[PDB]
Amino acid sequence: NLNMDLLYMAAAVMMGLAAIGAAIGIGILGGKFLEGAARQPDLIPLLRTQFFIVMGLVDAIPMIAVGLGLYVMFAVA
Amino acid sequence: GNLEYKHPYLEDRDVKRVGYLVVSTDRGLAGGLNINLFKKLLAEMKTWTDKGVQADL
Repeated sequence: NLNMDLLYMAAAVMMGLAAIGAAIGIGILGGKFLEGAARQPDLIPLLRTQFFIVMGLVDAIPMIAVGLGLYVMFAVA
Repeated sequence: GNLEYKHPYLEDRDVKRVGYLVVSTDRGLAGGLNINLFKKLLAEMKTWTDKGVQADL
């Protein structure tokens, strides 16, 4: 019927936007991480620790949105 | 330090000719000061030019 026409667009928009956000944010962060490392090797591990701290806050809302995208595409669609 | 940059002044290169900045008094009566220095110099400028290198003063 007409439901299945919309549901997958209503999912794909969510997931494409989450992808844009996650990738752009993680790259903006990872660039500052890397060029910082290249200054001072043997500061690499501490910076990587802190990078993994900060990455966990970036992937929060995008991953909520991906979870709901998968909900719609399979709990509904 | 924790990293490095590389200026010419920091890294050796093969010595083809050498420079000297020579410090000397302006006044006499200093005793043997100037000539001990100048002979010590001349000995080593000789030692260097025994290896074909020139000197610049």
